[PDB]
Amino acid sequence: PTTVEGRNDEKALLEQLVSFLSGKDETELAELDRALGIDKLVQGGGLDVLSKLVPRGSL
Amino acid sequence: PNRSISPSALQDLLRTLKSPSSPQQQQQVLNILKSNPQLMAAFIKQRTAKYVANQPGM
Repeated sequence: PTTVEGRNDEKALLEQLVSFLSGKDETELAELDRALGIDKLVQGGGLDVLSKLVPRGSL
Repeated sequence: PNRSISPSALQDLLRTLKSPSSPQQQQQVLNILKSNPQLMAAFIKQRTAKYVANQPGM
């Protein structure tokens, strides 16, 4: 959940989303991606990322 | 760089992650991230926060 319900603001906004990101809930569904928890993010999107646990399959 | 960021975009960001993360998501993140830079910087930071750690530099 959020952690700025006692402040609220631009920073609080990005802090809310970012906060939720850290605690990726999708992990419950992405039991597979759960590995990294956000491996679904590093997936790529563009045409590369890093090189830690194929977050897509073949990067 | 006068206005912060649309309070409706951030909602799309957090609402985007809700997606599966791969198909639309990719376009969703890039979408908002595009329609919102300040957001991207945040999200991007989060995404890289997974590597930036493993790979120190940026």
